[PDB]
Amino acid sequence: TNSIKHVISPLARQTLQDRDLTRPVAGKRPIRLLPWLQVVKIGGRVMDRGADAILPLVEELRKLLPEHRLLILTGAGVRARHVFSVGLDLGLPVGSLAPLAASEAGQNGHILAAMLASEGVSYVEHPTVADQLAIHLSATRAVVGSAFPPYHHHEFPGSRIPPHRADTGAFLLADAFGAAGLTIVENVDGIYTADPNGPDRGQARFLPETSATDLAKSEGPLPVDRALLDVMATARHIERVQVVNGLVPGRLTAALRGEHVGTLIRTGVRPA
Amino acid sequence: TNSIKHVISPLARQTLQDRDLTRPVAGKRPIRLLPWLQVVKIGGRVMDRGADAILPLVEELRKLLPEHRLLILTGAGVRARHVFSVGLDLGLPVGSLAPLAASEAGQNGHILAAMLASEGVSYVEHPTVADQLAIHLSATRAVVGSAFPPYHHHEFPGSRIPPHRADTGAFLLADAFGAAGLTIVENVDGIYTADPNGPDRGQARFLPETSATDLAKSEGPLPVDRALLDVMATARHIERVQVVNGLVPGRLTAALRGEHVGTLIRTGVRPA
Amino acid sequence: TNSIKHVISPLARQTLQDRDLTRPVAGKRPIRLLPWLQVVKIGGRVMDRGADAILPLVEELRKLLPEHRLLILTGAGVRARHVFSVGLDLGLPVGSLAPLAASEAGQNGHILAAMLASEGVSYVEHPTVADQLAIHLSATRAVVGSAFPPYHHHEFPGSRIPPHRADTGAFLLADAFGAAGLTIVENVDGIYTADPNGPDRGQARFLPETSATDLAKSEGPLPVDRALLDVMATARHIERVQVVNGLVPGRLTAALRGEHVGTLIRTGVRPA
Amino acid sequence: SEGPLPVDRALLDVMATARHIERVQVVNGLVPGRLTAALRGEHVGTLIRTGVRPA
Amino acid sequence: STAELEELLMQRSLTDPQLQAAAAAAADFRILPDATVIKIGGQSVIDRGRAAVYPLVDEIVAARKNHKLLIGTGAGTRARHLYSIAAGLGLPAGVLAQLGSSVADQNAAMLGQLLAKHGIPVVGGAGLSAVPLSLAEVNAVVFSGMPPYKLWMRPAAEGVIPPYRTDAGCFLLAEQFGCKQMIFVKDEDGLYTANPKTSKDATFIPRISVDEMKAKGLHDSILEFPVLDLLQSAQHVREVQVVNGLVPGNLTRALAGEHVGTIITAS
Amino acid sequence: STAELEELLMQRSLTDPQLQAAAAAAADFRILPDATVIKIGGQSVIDRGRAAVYPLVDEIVAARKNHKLLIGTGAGTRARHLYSIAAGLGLPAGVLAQLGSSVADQNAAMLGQLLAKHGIPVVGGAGLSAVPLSLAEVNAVVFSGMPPYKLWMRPAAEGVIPPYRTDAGCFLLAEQFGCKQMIFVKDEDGLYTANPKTSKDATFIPRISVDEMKAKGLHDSILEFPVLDLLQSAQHVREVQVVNGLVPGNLTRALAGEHVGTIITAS
Ligand SMILES: Nc1ncnc2c1ncn2[C@@H]1O[C@H](COP(=O)(O)OP(=O)(O)OP(=O)(O)O)[C@@H](O)[C@H]1O
Ligand SMILES: Nc1ncnc2c1ncn2[C@@H]1O[C@H](COP(=O)(O)OP(=O)(O)OP(=O)(O)O)[C@@H](O)[C@H]1O
Ligand SMILES: Nc1ncnc2c1ncn2[C@@H]1O[C@H](COP(=O)(O)OP(=O)(O)OP(=O)(O)O)[C@@H](O)[C@H]1O
Ligand SMILES: Nc1ncnc2c1ncn2[C@@H]1O[C@H](COP(=O)(O)OP(=O)(O)O)[C@@H](O)[C@H]1O
Ligand SMILES: Nc1ncnc2c1ncn2[C@@H]1O[C@H](COP(=O)(O)OP(=O)(O)O)[C@@H](O)[C@H]1O
Ligand code: MOO
Ligand SMILES: [Mg+2]
Ligand SMILES: [Mg+2]
Ligand SMILES: [Mg+2]
Ligand SMILES: [Mg+2]
Ligand SMILES: [Mg+2]
Ligand SMILES: [Mg+2]
Ligand SMILES: [Mg+2]
Repeated sequence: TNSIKHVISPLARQTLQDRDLTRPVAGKRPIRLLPWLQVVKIGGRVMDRGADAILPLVEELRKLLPEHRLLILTGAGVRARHVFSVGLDLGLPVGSLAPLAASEAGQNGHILAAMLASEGVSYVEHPTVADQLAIHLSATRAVVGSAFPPYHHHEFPGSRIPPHRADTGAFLLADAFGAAGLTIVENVDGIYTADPNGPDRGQARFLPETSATDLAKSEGPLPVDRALLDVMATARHIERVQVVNGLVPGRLTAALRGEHVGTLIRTGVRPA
Repeated sequence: TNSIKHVISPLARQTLQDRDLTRPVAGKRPIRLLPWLQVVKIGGRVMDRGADAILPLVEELRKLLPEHRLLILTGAGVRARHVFSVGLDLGLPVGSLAPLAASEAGQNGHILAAMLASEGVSYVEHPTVADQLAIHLSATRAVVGSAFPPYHHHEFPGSRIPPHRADTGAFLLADAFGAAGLTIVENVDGIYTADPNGPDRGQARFLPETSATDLAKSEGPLPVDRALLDVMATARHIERVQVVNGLVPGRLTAALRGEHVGTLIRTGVRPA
Repeated sequence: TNSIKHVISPLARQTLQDRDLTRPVAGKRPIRLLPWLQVVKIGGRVMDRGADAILPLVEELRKLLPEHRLLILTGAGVRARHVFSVGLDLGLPVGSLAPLAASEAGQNGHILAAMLASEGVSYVEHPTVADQLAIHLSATRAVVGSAFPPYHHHEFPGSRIPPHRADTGAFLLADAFGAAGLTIVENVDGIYTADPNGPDRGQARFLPETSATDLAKSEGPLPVDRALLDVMATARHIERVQVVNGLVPGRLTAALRGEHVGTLIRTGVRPA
Repeated sequence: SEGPLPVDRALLDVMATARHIERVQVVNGLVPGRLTAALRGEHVGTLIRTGVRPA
Repeated sequence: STAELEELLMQRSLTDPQLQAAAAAAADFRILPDATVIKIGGQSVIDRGRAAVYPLVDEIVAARKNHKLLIGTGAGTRARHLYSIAAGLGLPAGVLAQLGSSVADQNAAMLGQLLAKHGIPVVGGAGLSAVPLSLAEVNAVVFSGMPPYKLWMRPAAEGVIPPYRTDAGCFLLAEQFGCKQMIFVKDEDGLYTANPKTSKDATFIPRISVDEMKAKGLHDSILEFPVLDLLQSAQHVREVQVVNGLVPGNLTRALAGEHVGTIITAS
Repeated sequence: STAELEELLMQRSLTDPQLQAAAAAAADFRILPDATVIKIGGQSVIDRGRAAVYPLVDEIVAARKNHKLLIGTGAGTRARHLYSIAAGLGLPAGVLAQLGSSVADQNAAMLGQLLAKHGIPVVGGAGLSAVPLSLAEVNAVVFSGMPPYKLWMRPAAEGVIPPYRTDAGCFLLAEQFGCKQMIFVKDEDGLYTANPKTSKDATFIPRISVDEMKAKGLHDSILEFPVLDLLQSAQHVREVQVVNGLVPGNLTRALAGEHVGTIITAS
């Protein structure tokens, strides 16, 4: 006798690969875990600008604490580009560069959290965010974390640059939590038809509204991860993500109230 | 070889095995660490029933948050029986099976806490429970933890089944804290003279009240760990523990108010 | 090609050892991270006196919880002297004795925190103090930590006794945070001209007011670490630290309100 | 009953029309711990059953 | 040039096609080129208990004399129970992911205790674990095969079942470390035209590519379907073999490069 | 049967005598059958300093060439000071247990530093035990002897002193891993009729069973009394040995199989 010892359950014995056999059990829309949460992603390039950009943003965030329950997630920025330069020079694979770039996002989080410490804000770690965010947002009005996901050496291969970066990790968290929204804070007004700081800037036209699918079919650079558009197609809760200019005071506050001040990205989720 | 270097203390030089030499120093009843705490143990078999049982219990727990300061501890259930079946087939000792079964109690805790995340409830780890429960119950109204104790490979030998399980761990915690009470949430009305779901259920007579010493002299099966009765004999604070049916809405709420809706187990603790 | 791959920054390419090159970037006085914080250091020898000294201190701390935001840090005491006796007998270096002595400071912290658990006070670990003190002091009114710094095997050589002990670690934290003050709770009235419990106790005279510079040029024993005077010379925020007798109820409360009830130590800070 | 009581006689009248509270305990406040016990449902005094029939 | 790559890295978005192409020309370093990642099945092997695990333990102890092994564990029926409870509550894939990781952790602990007397340990090596692999007395480690995505798990197009589980966790380990081989040790001779337990009529498939496998439109598979896409994007592990661990010697022969089961190639 | 055991495990309470009897018939696997657990005394050895620790370190380094050792540390006088302070405050046994663990941690760190240049590590995750024990160059690990019960410590019948301390922590590790022997290395020739330091006419007991030892009604003992009950319920370690570590060669002779000191048998 060498049979499989099974636990009686509606998913027992099956592989979970047959979508016809798993649909009766798990094929439903998930619930919202933290429906009152607002997730704000701060771009690493915004943090790279130093006090000239961080100080006004800290003041805006300070005045937002009595209004929203905030999960603030920081990007990586230029320092991740250098560890890519060294890592690619050493030939390291994409799963090696993913945690190296994530470290710079965490350091940006410690910097931002320190500026808000007097308001009761501190940086929290990924296991704390994944399992104990509820208790931490009951203790204080906002916490800071790294926007990068903990994919590490399990990062997807294909490109030598880690695909699941700050925008993608922040959206995965916001949608899994069923949060009230995700706002991406950029160093530009939003998404353009070309790089507004690149070689073809003269033809860049500002896009006030767009769909993730249309941007996924796009060719050329974007201010957000291309993997963000891919996880937006499988989103379950968040219907829109707005990219706003964090260098203009008040736009983050306006975006958190649903006001159109940047580029609105429509996900694959429709209302009910 | 050369003399012991002692620190002068009332217990210095002692082996601590002589009860006559240790009694003047440590023989007194301990203080209560968290006298306002209410501990609730949710049976693993209750969680095994899925949404049909979890959803009504989550709603009852939601209404209890403004009334009590709750430490919610989850048991293991049927999944620990399977890891026992595989582990015993592999010949693994009891200290190996103890942390494997505890894992299922932890997973039940993550499941229950996720359902209450929107209320500020999160799963907390054993070191957090042992050393930081006070600050966590100051941040939020309730936390969820694993009811199994961290005995691990230091589990007691004798039985091939780990004796210090969810009921025992929850009571050890509640009594060490000096909590206001421990309520055990079961899938049956309480303790019977026989298994009300077993072959002799026709003989099963409900016991509205019993003593831990009378139950320890029994031989038949029980809905609680037999080690629970042992640690009840040496308890210091909790005088009674009620086993109530979590499948009947309102019984947990009633038990937390001292109302007799299940089986009351008298411990060895005493006086007014 | 072997050139250094630089990130363009105000401190790029330079070694950070040229004080003339680093001053235009980092030469300013830092901000205060937690200006509303009050740090209280409890001497290990105070805890060594047991319930006769701890119970009145706990009652005084209990009444201070609604008045201040407290970071309570505990010293090591006599048990560290024993681990020094065994460690030095074994010939262990100073970097090995430092974490061993720090363990006794942590144990004193767990003891004191347990007595205040019913008030919501818990012991928190050094990484928690270093990165998440703000959220924890938003959850509860006070937290307890070890006053020893995590210098570990990187402790400074020179003396066979670890120099960076409880007083030094408490001040390093308090000044780095920019806290409103640091109060050192001793088993004596303050600093004397000689050890008031030593062989020359008949010569000891009370010093109501001292400066860290004059104490550092002193030779002979002090109730505080000599490294405390060194870090006081480079302090950035805290201008004075008071050493008060914790065996006299009310002196800690008075010192936290700026009342002169012990020995004042003027640091190197004169903001001009 | 006729004769004196430690509670208002009107308390018994409003207990007959009670809608929620099923029992009220009278405990000795001069004995420390009895109020704490009564708030936890422990029987340390006199239990008065109201008109609310429990399920 | 590296100068243009470094220039693009500093002046362009990481989404810029110019940057992506320059990074693709970087050197390719294999961290553990001499090691082999094997997955010990959860539901297919470990859930069978002693009759299946004990022979494979003896085979592993003998095989580590000649091959460096990173031994990943599946989860199995206990994860399916957890998935059923959580799915019935409407919990998202990210929550189910952490639940499944615990089951793979349990299996790794049980396998490690049977291998402890042989020096083979259970690892959570954050920076790899070079010492136990390096030593001829050990030459093997046991790890939990679930990916670390946790709440950041990418959901499937439909449903809350995490699409990346212990198949993807072990494969991405082999790909990241540049391992020479990835062997899935389960309970069937290999890939069949259908589930061989539920279709008596299934035919064994000794060799197939990802494109051919997708064209057949399989309702069920011996491997997680997203792994086929990870395989096509992989830089180091361009094929995998699925072998029957219930037949002694299949793992040893597969480690030596023999074709004893189904070989699934990226191209 | 396994079929009987698997049916009982899923349909009955774990307290059911039928389930308990069926589980007792399961096979018995020893995780580290060739290893020996030794306790280096805390108050009896390590608190004595160099004159006691240094010769035992030399003996351990020599003994590990022939014997695989798990070296557990006692706590000692610093724990008694902690217990005194905490007991004076009325803190429960679960709080005292955590305090005592730190002292045994200190002793493990000090002993491990003296053995670091010999390759012997201080281990404390469970996970670091497999590699160094297998390596003949190492063949030993140091661990802290306090049990992990923490606030979940079972209290004694009277008082707040934790009844399971470094004697029980060392013994239960020997029992769990199926080690071949447990040797307590302290500062007396063995068990006596009474505390030999305070009773001058105490008589040395070379051998005794747990039942006869409990029959004596000893006021004091060289081992924690609850360990006698753990010994009687043990599946693998059915006797313990207590030797005088202050006499050179006593530990080596005990490892060679000589009945140096006192042997306490479960039956
Ligand atoms: N289509 C586009 N629309 C707008 N900006 C673009 C576009 N393509 C490229 N960019 C450029 O990308 C820049 C933003 O870079 P990026 O998104 O990498 O930084 P970040 O998001 O702050 O960093 P991180 O992702 O590490 O948080 C803008 O300054 C802009 O010049
Ligand atoms: N004397 C008894 N009285 C009542 N129930 C009994 C008795 N003996 C056996 N049982 C059975 O035990 C069952 C409860 O099982 P058990 O206590 O193992 O689950 P649980 O407590 O939810 O799980 P866990 O201990 O992992 O939290 C009841 O459904 C009942 O059928
Ligand atoms: N110049 C001095 N003035 C006052 N006390 C002194 C002086 N020199 C030595 N002492 C002695 O030092 C004692 C305090 O000891 P110490 O500062 O080491 O303990 P502690 O600060 O409580 O412990 P820890 O530093 O571990 O927190 C006093 O009781 C006093 O006898
Ligand atoms: N087309 C197929 N060819 C072969 N096996 C299949 C196929 N479809 C499903 N299976 C089944 O998938 C099982 C292995 O997957 P799974 O049950 O997830 O085990 P594991 O825990 O090892 O991943 C095999 O037992 C086999 O019966
Ligand atoms: N009946 C007895 N026989 C032998 N030794 C005893 C007895 N009773 C007490 N002891 C004492 O117990 C001591 C060992 O216990 P302890 O001081 O706790 O050491 P450790 O810290 O190593 O456990 C010995 O030094 C011995 O003096
Ligand atoms: O058992 Mo899994 O989670 O499908 O690998
Ligand atoms: Mg599978
Ligand atoms: Mg961007
Ligand atoms: Mg002892
Ligand atoms: Mg039960
Ligand atoms: Mg330098
Ligand atoms: Mg001092
Ligand atoms: Mg009255």
